[PDB]
Amino acid sequence: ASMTGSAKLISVTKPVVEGVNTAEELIAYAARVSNPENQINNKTASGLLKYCIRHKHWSIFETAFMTLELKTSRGIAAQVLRHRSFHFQEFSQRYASVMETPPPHQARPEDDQTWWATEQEKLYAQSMELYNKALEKGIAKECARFILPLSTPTTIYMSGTIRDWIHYIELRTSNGTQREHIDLANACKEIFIKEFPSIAKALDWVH
Amino acid sequence: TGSAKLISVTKPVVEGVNTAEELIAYAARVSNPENQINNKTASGLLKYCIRHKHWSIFETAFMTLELKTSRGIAAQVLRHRSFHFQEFSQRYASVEDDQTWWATEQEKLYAQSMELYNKALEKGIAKECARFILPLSTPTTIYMSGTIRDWIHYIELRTSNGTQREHIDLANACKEIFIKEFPSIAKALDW
Amino acid sequence: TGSAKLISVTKPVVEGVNTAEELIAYAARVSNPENQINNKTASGLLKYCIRHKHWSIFETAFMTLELKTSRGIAAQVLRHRSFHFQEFSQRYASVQTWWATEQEKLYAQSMELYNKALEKGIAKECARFILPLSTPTTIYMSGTIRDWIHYIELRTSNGTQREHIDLANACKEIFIKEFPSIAKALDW
Amino acid sequence: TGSAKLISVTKPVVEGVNTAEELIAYAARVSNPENQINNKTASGLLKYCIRHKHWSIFETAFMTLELKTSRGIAAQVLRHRSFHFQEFSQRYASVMETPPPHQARFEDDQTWWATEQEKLYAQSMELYNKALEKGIAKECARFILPLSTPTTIYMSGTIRDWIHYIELRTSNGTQREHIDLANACKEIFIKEFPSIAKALDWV
Ligand SMILES: Cc1cc2nc3c(=O)[nH]c(=O)nc-3n(C[C@H](O)[C@H](O)[C@H](O)COP(=O)(O)OP(=O)(O)OC[C@H]3O[C@@H](n4cnc5c(N)ncnc54)[C@H](O)[C@@H]3O)c2cc1C
Ligand SMILES: Cc1cc2nc3c(=O)[nH]c(=O)nc-3n(C[C@H](O)[C@H](O)[C@H](O)COP(=O)(O)OP(=O)(O)OC[C@H]3O[C@@H](n4cnc5c(N)ncnc54)[C@H](O)[C@@H]3O)c2cc1C
Ligand SMILES: Cc1cc2nc3c(=O)[nH]c(=O)nc-3n(C[C@H](O)[C@H](O)[C@H](O)COP(=O)(O)OP(=O)(O)OC[C@H]3O[C@@H](n4cnc5c(N)ncnc54)[C@H](O)[C@@H]3O)c2cc1C
Ligand SMILES: Cc1cc2nc3c(=O)[nH]c(=O)nc-3n(C[C@H](O)[C@H](O)[C@H](O)COP(=O)(O)OP(=O)(O)OC[C@H]3O[C@@H](n4cnc5c(N)ncnc54)[C@H](O)[C@@H]3O)c2cc1C
Ligand SMILES: COc1ccc(CC2=C(O)C(=O)c3ccccc3C2=O)cc1
Ligand SMILES: COc1ccc(CC2=C(O)C(=O)c3ccccc3C2=O)cc1
Ligand SMILES: COc1ccc(CC2=C(O)C(=O)c3ccccc3C2=O)cc1
Ligand SMILES: COc1ccc(CC2=C(O)C(=O)c3ccccc3C2=O)cc1
Repeated sequence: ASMTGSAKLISVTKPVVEGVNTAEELIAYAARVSNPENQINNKTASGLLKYCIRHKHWSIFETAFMTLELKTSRGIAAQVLRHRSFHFQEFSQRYASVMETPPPHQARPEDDQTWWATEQEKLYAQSMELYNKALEKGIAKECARFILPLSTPTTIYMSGTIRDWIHYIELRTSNGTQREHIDLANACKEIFIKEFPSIAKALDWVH
Repeated sequence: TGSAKLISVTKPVVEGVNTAEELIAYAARVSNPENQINNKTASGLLKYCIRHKHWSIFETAFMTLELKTSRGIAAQVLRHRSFHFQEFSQRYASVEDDQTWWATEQEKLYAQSMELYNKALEKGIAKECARFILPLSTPTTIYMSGTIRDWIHYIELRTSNGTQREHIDLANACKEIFIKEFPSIAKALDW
Repeated sequence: TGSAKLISVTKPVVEGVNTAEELIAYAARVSNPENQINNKTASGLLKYCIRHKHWSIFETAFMTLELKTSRGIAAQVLRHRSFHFQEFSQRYASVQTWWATEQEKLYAQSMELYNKALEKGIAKECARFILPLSTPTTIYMSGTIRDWIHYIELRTSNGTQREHIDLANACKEIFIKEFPSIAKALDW
Repeated sequence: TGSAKLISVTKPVVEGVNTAEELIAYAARVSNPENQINNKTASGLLKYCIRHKHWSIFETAFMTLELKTSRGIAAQVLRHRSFHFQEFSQRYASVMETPPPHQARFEDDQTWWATEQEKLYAQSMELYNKALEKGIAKECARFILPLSTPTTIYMSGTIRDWIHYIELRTSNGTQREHIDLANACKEIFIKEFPSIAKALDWV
């Protein structure tokens, strides 16, 4: 299997409160402090948080925030951007040029797929050739980028609260979503499981 | 060239108040009845509410505009996270002398990708997979939906100097619609 | 008892599209031309879009409602941050049997002190500080149809405070009148 | 009349990047590698980005603050819709702290107001306490509680959002108890973000 989606942790929330060391301990803390005269406080870390998700007490999961660096394609980025709750950071359209050569994209026919690879590579090299030819002649990076295909490799910072991350990963890992995006979301999920064990457990998410 | 068409706007049902703008003025008056600012003109009130950052009255009205642009300018557009967008389905929908050189070489490249794009479709390749070869300049049409507060700030940002020319043109075509539906706010902002 | 009144809704300007629900239905069909699901009822198509989390169509429409509630219920209401709200200026605008009895006795005394403070020329923003959570409040609640679906679904479900249930139910009725096909796709 | 206390702030993992502010300055530099502006100080780069509306690098950092205020002010604060909030349960929490008297604006008239506030406030407390004793639900018992009732809230938001909240709420005209609260936030903000404070001229 091809890996057409990568993610890396950039930052995550860190509590300054005594005894509470991680963002997930803060989500746990937020829940028990706000609702002290509740029997549900006595439950396990995962169990408490599961109850909150089940009951829609979302705000505790918004006391935490995580930035992940995503490596994907412009055509996929197009979908990612539509997740309005998140905040993003991308390369300057004027002070940054495309380094990586666009890779061939798989289709949804053994000699039909091979053709699609060869033909893409052909067109990509042609766009890349003309991209640098335009740069050499003085054309601004913002004008030159218009010839770059949708397969253009891209790195973006995707920043959002934990609640938002829960729903983005739930959606983008569900049956039917584009593969170059399920790869991305699963790459995100791996980082999430790590940082949030008790949430991963309450949502039933395995490595 | 980049263009915009009005698709929908807020229309109040409170008797006497007909347009979305009238409602914004109404909302600023009814919430502040003992305020001397209610005496002034429609534009006077709103210019005042804008200066003092009373944004909520501008949040009682919403507007959808259809933008005809390119994927590269839309790369910017989609970044104004306060707006709601509606684009076509990825799966169910199909598409001096150096300056002369840049155009000829663009058309040549663009004809090739479009050919291969069509070649891929006839072969049975899914549209979402076929899109991947299309340049950042593939023409796009999107619905941009947001509150009047949001539009004021998008237009103010995207029409300022430094903005990519092709986005300025888009923003200016949004400004013309905004000036038509909200003339008292255009007068208030000096547009 | 909490009530709601429709202030304003989205109205399309495009030919063949007259109501805000038609614009949603329009957007949901124009999205998928090659799609076969495009040949379902107005409500069937929308039921599919809700199911498949194709929310953006429900964000082409926007609605305002005037809520007649209390400050104690507004403390829940104001927490639905996807909504925009408009309230009377804090500066330029002025306001079982044992429980009901002792409550009136306190509330009436609260007004004597409130009215005296304004008679004395105290600023309204200051005179609000003596006011109880029970104090009535008329607010404007504006949000996209997506945000309205989720607020009503949450605030009508068992467990929420009755006073908030009444408020949300009063919002549900307006929604049902403006969006029958969405109300039907949601089984309301 | 209102205090703030830091609860949590974003913590980067990138090498050479140790703080939320350092990450903001980093996000701006990695983003535009072929730009001269990057060779200014952390404060300079950030002043440039603020002035030119490059807001997204300010949306890579997040802060949570516990605010100690009145229900009357909380009501204003809750309107800052880009922020996320965490409050005590309306059901499983009880108001211990007796509401204090608020200062009126337009000594003997001021005294009248404080005395009358203390009277009405205590009266509401005894009735609150008795309704609880009499088995009335904590959510139904809070309706007799006044707008002066002390409240502790978690206010969580991106650094961009905090810049504008501090600026608006410390600006001329703002209600006094709100300025004080906005100032107690300004104090924490400056400590965590000195080069942003420097670019905005906050000290
Ligand atoms: C000169 C420039 C350089 C940029 N460089 C980069 C880059 O290198 N990399 C990158 O990834 N991105 C870059 N961006 C994009 C940028 O940081 C934003 O992400 C983009 O401009 C979207 O803005 P926004 O979040 O303000 O969205 P909007 O949706 O327009 O604003 C969000 C909210 O903020 C409010 N708001 C905005 N201004 C005001 C105001 N004055 N008063 C009150 N409310 C206001 C709006 O009304 C709205 O509710 C750049 C933008 C510009 C203009
Ligand atoms: C199958 C599918 C088909 C699509 N087809 C089209 C098309 O043809 N054209 C088009 O323009 N777009 C399409 N889209 C994009 C879609 O309309 C959304 O706009 C995009 O998915 C962003 O989702 P969102 O706005 O919920 O984003 P997010 O930012 O992920 O979510 C917004 C907010 O909602 C909250 N939230 C989301 N889900 C939940 C939940 N279950 N419970 C509690 N809170 C929640 C989040 O926490 C967040 O604050 C499609 C999407 C899907 C999944
Ligand atoms: C039982 C209960 C107990 C609570 N206890 C506390 C407490 O002790 N302390 C406290 O501070 N707060 C509490 N809250 C409040 C809660 O944490 C939220 O702050 C509040 O209800 C507002 O929710 P929201 O952010 O989902 O707002 P909204 O404005 O309704 O949501 C923001 C966005 O999420 C999207 N969304 C939501 N649900 C869905 C969905 N199902 N599918 C797709 N999109 C969706 C919306 O459409 C909207 O765009 C409680 C809430 C409940 C229901
Ligand atoms: C003088 C005054 C009078 C008011 N009167 C009333 C009244 O009579 N009735 C009533 O109901 N409400 C009133 N309000 C409240 C008001 O209209 C807003 O609802 C409240 O101030 C919250 O602001 P916000 O939506 O900007 O929220 P925020 O969460 O602070 O802002 C939302 C977004 O806008 C962005 N933003 C804001 N300013 C800028 C900027 N300069 N540049 C870039 N981004 C920016 C933020 O960064 C954030 O992402 C008043 C407020 C003031 C200050
Ligand atoms: C003169 O042409 C220009 C001028 C400035 C920019 C600045 C800029 C934006 O405004 C923007 O939204 C953006 C969105 C996503 C990545 C980068 C940028 C980005 O770098 C892009 C083209
Ligand atoms: C087979 O792979 C697929 C499957 C579903 C889709 C559906 C879809 C999304 O999910 C999406 O976010 C999106 C975002 C913006 C425009 C269109 C779409 C869009 O059409 C796209 C490719
Ligand atoms: C039985 O009536 C109830 C039922 C549930 C609640 C739960 C709850 C909300 O729903 C809510 O928005 C809220 C908003 C701000 C603080 C606390 C709460 C909060 O605690 C409060 C009273
Ligand atoms: C000096 O006292 C003041 C001065 C001005 C205001 C203005 C103001 C806000 O700023 C605010 O969020 C607000 C929220 C809800 C209703 C009214 C207001 C409102 O009127 C409030 C108190």
